[PDB]
Amino acid sequence: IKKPKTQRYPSLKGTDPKFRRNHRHALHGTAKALKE
Amino acid sequence: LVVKIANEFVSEASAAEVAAAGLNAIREVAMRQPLCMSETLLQDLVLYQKSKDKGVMMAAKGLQSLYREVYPEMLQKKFRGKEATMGLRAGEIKPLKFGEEEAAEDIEGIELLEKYKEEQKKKKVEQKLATTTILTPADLAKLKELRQQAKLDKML
Amino acid sequence: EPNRKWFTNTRVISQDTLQSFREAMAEKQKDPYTVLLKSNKLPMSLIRHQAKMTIEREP
Amino acid sequence: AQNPMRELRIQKLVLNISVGESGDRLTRAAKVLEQLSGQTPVYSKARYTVRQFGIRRNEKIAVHVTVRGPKAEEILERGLKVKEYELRRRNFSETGNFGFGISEHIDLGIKYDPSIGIYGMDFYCCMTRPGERVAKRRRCKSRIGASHRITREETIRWFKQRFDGIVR
Amino acid sequence: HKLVKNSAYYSRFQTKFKRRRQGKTDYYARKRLITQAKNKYNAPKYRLVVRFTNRDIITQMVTSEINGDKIFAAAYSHELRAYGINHGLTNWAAAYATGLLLARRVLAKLGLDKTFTGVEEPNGEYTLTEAAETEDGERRPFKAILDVGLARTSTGARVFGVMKGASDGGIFIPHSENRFPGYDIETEELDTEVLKKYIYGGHVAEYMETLADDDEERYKSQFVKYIEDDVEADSLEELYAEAHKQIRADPFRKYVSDAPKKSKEEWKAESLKYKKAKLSREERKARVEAKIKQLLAE
Amino acid sequence: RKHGQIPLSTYLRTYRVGDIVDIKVNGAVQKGMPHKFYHGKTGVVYNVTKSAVGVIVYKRVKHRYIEKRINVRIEHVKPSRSREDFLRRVKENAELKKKAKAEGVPVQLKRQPAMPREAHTVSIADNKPVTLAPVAYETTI
RNA sequence: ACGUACGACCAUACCCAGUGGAAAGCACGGCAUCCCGUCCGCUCUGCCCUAGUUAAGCCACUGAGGGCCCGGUUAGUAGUUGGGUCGGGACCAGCGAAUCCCGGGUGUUGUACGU
RNA sequence: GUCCUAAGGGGGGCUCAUGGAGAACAGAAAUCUCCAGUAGAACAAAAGGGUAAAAGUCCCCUUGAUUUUGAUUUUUGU
RNA sequence: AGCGAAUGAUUAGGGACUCGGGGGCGCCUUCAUCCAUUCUCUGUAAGAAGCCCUUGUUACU
Repeated sequence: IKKPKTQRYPSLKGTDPKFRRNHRHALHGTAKALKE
Repeated sequence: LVVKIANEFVSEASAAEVAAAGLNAIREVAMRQPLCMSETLLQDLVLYQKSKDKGVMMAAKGLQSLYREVYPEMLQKKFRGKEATMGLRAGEIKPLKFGEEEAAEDIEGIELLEKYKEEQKKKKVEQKLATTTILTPADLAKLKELRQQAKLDKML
Repeated sequence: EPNRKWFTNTRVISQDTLQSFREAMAEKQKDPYTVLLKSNKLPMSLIRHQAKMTIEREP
Repeated sequence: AQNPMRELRIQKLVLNISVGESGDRLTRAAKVLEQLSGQTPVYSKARYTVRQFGIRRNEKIAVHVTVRGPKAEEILERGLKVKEYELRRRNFSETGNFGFGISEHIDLGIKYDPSIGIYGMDFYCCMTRPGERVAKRRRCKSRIGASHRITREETIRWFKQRFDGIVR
Repeated sequence: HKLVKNSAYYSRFQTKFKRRRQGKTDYYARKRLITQAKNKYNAPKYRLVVRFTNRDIITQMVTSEINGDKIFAAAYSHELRAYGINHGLTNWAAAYATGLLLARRVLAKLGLDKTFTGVEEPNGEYTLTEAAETEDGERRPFKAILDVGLARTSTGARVFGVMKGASDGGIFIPHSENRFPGYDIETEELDTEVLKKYIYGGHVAEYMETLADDDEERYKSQFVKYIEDDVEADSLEELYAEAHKQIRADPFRKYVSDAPKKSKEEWKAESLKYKKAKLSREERKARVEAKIKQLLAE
Repeated sequence: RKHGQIPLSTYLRTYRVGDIVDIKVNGAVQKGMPHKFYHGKTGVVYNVTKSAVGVIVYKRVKHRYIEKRINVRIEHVKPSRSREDFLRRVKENAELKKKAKAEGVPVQLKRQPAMPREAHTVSIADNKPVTLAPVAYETTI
C-alpha cells in the first residue's frame, strides 16, 4: 500500500470562503506588484 | 363524575391498567365537554405523562394535546407547546365558554378574497365583497385556497 | 435463562377439595357406563415389608 | 466562649397552618396569618396525591409565613405565653432549633370573628449565631465551624435563661 | 444507620476546581469571556475585572494566557484619597472615579491617551466612544469587555458605574443603558438627571439631608467621618468634579497608605518570625513513638 | 480525564495552518465531534475557523489511501509533539552549524544511534565481587 | 515570606476533629432614603468603614484519622515474540507488567497592588 | 376506527434522589425548619456515555424549528 | 439484544361483605368476591519543496 502523492500547491476548495476571498485579492495585488 | 373517575381510577395505589383506563375515559369526556375540569386537576392529570407506564404516558399526552387545541390556558407554560404559546402571546386564542356560539358577521376568508381581488385589480391597473359582489364559485374556491394558505402560514 | 417461576409450586390443591375430588371420582369408577368429558384436562394424577423387618432384626 | 459574637439569636420564626383542604378554609387561614404577621402569607400545594387524606397534587393544602426581626420575638413570646412557658425536651432539634404547636389562634390575643373560625398553628423558631452570612452568601460560600454551630443543650439553656421556661 | 461518608464515597469523590470550591470563579461565564476566535489568532481580549470589597473596589485590565492571567493596568478605590475622595470609597461615585482612573491609566500605557479622550464633562447620557479623526485616518477605540464576577447584574449596580467610568474615560465597552440607575423598565427611557446625580454622588447627599432633617442620631452614627472632616452635602459635586479633573490631569499619582512601612526583605523577615513550622521527620517519629508508648500503657 | 469542568487552556492555544495536531475526542461536549474512527489520529491543519479547525487525515481503503478533510472543534484537538523533536533539532543544528562554521572545526551534523561502548577500567577496591551459586543459600535454608 | 484580585495545573488541594493567627488586607458587621428584589433587606441591591470581634469564613500547625498522591519492592516474576529431528514443561535469542507488602508525604506557581 | 410517536433559543436565580433530627390534629404517608447529601435525581436507553452557580428545575423575553450558496463525514444522487 | 421489588408468591386466623353468585325460609345464610395481612432485592515526524532575515499585496483581522 503505497502512500499517495501530494501536490505542492493544494486546491483551496474546502477552505473558509472569507479567507479565500481575501487571499485571491491578495494574490492579484501581488501579481500586479510583480508585473510592476 | 370526572372527580370520581380521577379518585377511583388514577391514584397512587391504583394499577397501571386502571390508571390508563381512567385517564382514557377522562380524555373522552374532555373531548366531548372540556369545561368539566378544574385547572389544578387538569395539570395534575397532565403530569402523569412522566409515568413509566406507556399506557398512562400516552393517555396523559392525549389529554394534554386535546387541551392544547381546545383550551391551552389551563395547561402549564411548560406543557402548552409552541403554537399554543404563540397564540396566547399574540392574542388570537380566546377562552372557551359555556353556551358560546360563533357570531361571524363576515364569511371566513372574505378579507383574504377581497385582498386577492384588490391585488388583481392593482395588477390590471399596472398592466364590501359580501355586500355588493356576487359570490362566484371560482371566487369561493380561491377564497378557500387563500384561507388554507393563511392557515398554513399561521401554523408555520 | 434464569427465572423466578422455576422455583415456585405449579399446581396446588387443598385437603377438602382433594378428598371430595377423590370420593367423587371413585364413585365415577363405580359405574362402568359413565365416562368423563375432557379427561385430558382433569387432574387424574392425583387419583392414580415383613422380610425387611425380619432381616433388620436378625441378620 | 464568652465572645460577644457567639450569642444566640433568632434567625427566623415560621408559622404554618396545614389545612388539608382547598378553598375558603385555606383562604381564611391565610387571612389569619396575614393579620397576625403583617405580611402576605404563601400557599403550599400538595406534592403527591394521597387518597386517604383527600388531597391531590397541585391542590393548595397549606399556608405559611416566615417572620424575622423583633416581630418574630413578639410572636414567639405570645405563643410561649399560650404554651405557659413550658416545653418538652424532644421539641429541641439536634441542630439548635425548636418548635411547638397551638390548637386555637384566639389564645394569641386575636379576636374571635365567627366568619373566620378557629385554626391552630405550628410555630418553628430557627436559631443562629452572628456569622451565618458565611453559609448564606453567594460569593465565597463556606461552612459554619463546629465550635460555632448551636447545640441542643445551648438552645435549652438559652430558652430557660431568656423566656424563664421549664423544659421537662 | 446509613453512613453516606464512607471510604467508597471518599474514593469516588471528584472535587471541583479550586477557585470554584472557594466560590470565587464562574468558569461557565469565564470561558465565554476569555475565548478568542481562532481566525483572529494572538489578538488579546482585554477584560475589565471589577470586584467589590467591604472597604475597597478592585478594577483591572486582564488578559488571558495559557499559564495565567496578566494585569495590564489596575486602579483601586483607596487611591482616590490622593485625588481628594477620602470618604465613601465603595459608593457609586467612587466606582465611577475608579473606572475613569483605570481608563486613563490604560490609555496612557497604550499611548492613545491624547487620541482617545472621552466625554470630559459627565452628563449622564448613554454614549459609547467611537472612531477618532486621526490625521493618518480612522482609529478604532480601544475595546474591553466587562467582567462583574458573581455580582447580580441588577439595575443600579456599581459594576455598571465602573463600566460608565471606563466608557467616559475612553474605552469602548459595549453596553446598554437599561442597567443604569436612572432607567425605567415600563417607559424604556433612561433618566439623564438621575444618572448624573449618581455620577456626582447626589444620592448620598440627599440621604444626609434627609437624615439630618429626620433622624439626627442615625445621621451622627452613620455619617460621622463626613462631620469630622467637614464635608457637606452641597460640596460633594464639586469634590467629585475636582477629583475627575485631577484624574484626567495626572493619572499616575502616588498615595501613601499611612500603614506601617518597611521593605520587602523586612516584611519577609517579620513574616518568617511569625510563622509556625512543620515538625521534622524525626520529631514526627518521636511523637509517634510517644503515642505508641501511651497506647502500650493503655 | 475527570468528570466536570473542562480546563480552560484548551481555548487559549493558537492554531495555524500546517500545524500537526492529534484528535482526542472530549466526551463532555457533543458539538463538533468527528466520527468514531479518526479518533486518536494525527493530521495537518488546512483550515482554521472561529471555533474549529480543519484536519487532513489519510484513511486506508482496500489497497489504497484516500485523503479526508475533517472539521473538528478546538476542544477535541491537541498540539502534537511529533515534530517537536524536529523543530528543536533544526534550531539546535542551525545555530551549532553557524558556530562551527565561525570557529572552523567541523562538528557532528547527524544524530547517531547507540554505538558500542568503549574500553574502561573497573576497580575492585571497596567493591569486591560476591560469589553466587545457581540457587541462593538463604533460599535453600 | 504574608494578604488581596484574576488565574494555571485541579484532593499532596477533599472530608472529619482540635490549636494559634504580629502588620495590613479579608471577613463577620451597622443602617433600609435612593437603585433593586423578596412571604420575610434571609439572599440580592443601595448607604456607612464609625463601633465591636478574630467567634465563624480564610491562613498556618497538629492526627499511629478516612481519602488521595509519589517511591521501592513484588520481579527480569507473570505474560509475550521467534528456534530446535528438545522432552513427554525445560533450555536458546529476546522484550517485559500490575497487584499484595515496605514506606514516605498532605500543594507548587504567573501577573498586578500592598503589608 | 380513536390515542401516542415528544417545545426549541437567549439570559438570570436555585440545587436534585435520599437519610437523620424537630412542629396541634398529623400517624408509615398531607405542609413547615435545620444539617448531611459527587448525582445515587432529571434530561423521552429502565442497569450505555455526558451534565451541578448546569445540559436539571423555576422565572422574563422569544420563535436560529428562518432564507441562500458551496465544502466535509457516514460512502452518482440523496 | 434481553431480565428487572417495574418481580414472583402467601392469604389459615381478620374484616368488608349481599345481591358478587347461589341456597333455604323481605329475612338469614353456603360458597365465593376482594381487601386488610405478610414473604421474596494502530496514527504522525525524522528537511534544499527545509530553516532564518528583509520586503510588499489584501476587500480578512
